[PDB]
Amino acid sequence: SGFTVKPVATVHRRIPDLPDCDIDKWLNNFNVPSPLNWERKIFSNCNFN
Amino acid sequence: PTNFTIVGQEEFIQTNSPKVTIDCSLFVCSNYAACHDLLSEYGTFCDNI
Ligand SMILES: *[C@@H]1O[C@H](CO)[C@@H](O)[C@H](O)[C@H]1NC(C)=O
Repeated sequence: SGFTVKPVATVHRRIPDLPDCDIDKWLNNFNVPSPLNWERKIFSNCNFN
Repeated sequence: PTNFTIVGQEEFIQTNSPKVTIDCSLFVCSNYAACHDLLSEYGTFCDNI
């Protein structure tokens, strides 16, 4: 019987997709608004972790 | 005839042929186990070949 060497590791690569919205960049902004001037931002069609 | 000569002719005759060996398992169900379990039903074609 012909033996076959088992694979040692696994390499996965996937084509990217819709760009990231960079929630951390907006959360780390230096212009902190007041509780009276609370800032609202909308986010859609993104991919966040 | 009054004058002659000697001519030569070549011919080839085949005697042997390349010996080909085929592995049934490595061709049909190389490494996977479910494939072998399903092929175990056809338990006569490989031995005949
Ligand atoms: C036969 O032919 C050869 C080659 O052409 C020549 O050398 C020879 O003299 C010839 N023989 C005769 C008897 O004519």
